[PDB]
Amino acid sequence: DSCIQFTRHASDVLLNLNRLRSRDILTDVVIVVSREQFRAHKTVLMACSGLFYSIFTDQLKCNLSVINLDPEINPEGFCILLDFMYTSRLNLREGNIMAVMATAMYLQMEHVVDTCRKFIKASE
Amino acid sequence: DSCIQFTRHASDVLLNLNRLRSRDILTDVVIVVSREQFRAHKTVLMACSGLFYSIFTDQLKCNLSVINLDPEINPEGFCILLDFMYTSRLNLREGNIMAVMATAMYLQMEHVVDTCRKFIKASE
Amino acid sequence: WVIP
Amino acid sequence: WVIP
Ligand SMILES: O=C1Cc2cc(Nc3ncnc(Cl)c3Cl)ccc2N1
Ligand SMILES: O=C1Cc2cc(Nc3ncnc(Cl)c3Cl)ccc2N1
Ligand SMILES: [Cl-]
Ligand SMILES: [Cl-]
Repeated sequence: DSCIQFTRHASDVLLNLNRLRSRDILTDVVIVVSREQFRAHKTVLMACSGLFYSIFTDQLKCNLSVINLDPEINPEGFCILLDFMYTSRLNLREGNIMAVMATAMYLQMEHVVDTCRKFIKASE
Repeated sequence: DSCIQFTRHASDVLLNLNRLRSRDILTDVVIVVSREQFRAHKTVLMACSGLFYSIFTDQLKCNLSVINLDPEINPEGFCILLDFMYTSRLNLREGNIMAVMATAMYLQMEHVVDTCRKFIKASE
Repeated sequence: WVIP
Repeated sequence: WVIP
């Protein structure tokens, strides 16, 4: 085509989706990770995660307002990944890298899994 | 903070939101522009437009499944802007620039309004 | 704005 | 990935 492109558009959209999440606007699901609860937009979760994409395209699960994750999933690891989904920024640290990588593997977030593997390999 | 950032994350999210729109997945509103109907995600519309942000933060309008735009709004102009919201690409042409600018003014999409003004000024 |  |  002969379209023009606004470079900062995708980043501006994601910033506004994060502002709606912070103010709890039009969030349509609560993700339960052991004792912890996280409110989010189903569309953003599907856009970032192979696991959520599979869950919310399922004819019965698409209508659930609550999703319970596997008990082995660490709430902090999930929180860090949820923040990444809405911001592009990953808070990866020596003390959380194992939980972040295991959670990214479960959630099917291949680019996160890749950077965790590289950061671990460098420390060995 | 000490976060790492994935450069292509925002663009990848927007690409997946557009794929869900094309397949009509989790769309929660229909925008009526005269005889034409456009299905979309309320969150993406709010993230891109000052007008939709005001409409869907309203305690009564937030629950409507149908929104009717002003009869002066051109459906093609709306279609071009909706495509821009989901892609960052604006199909601006000599034959549509007036309709695109009027629609962007109504929708409160200031960056689109700005490029339309500059393209018009250059043709004068 | 750019030419993509 | 980059240092933002
Ligand atoms: O590592 C990842 C990140 C990811 C996201 C999604 N999301 C989507 N993919 C295709 N079309 C659509 Cl419509 C969506 Cl929402 C699927 C798989 C994976 N894997
Ligand atoms: O030209 C534009 C584009 C635009 C988008 C929005 N959106 C939001 N702004 C602030 N927080 C939130 Cl939560 C959203 Cl969704 C509001 C005004 C405008 N004006
Ligand atoms: Cl990822
Ligand atoms: Cl804009």
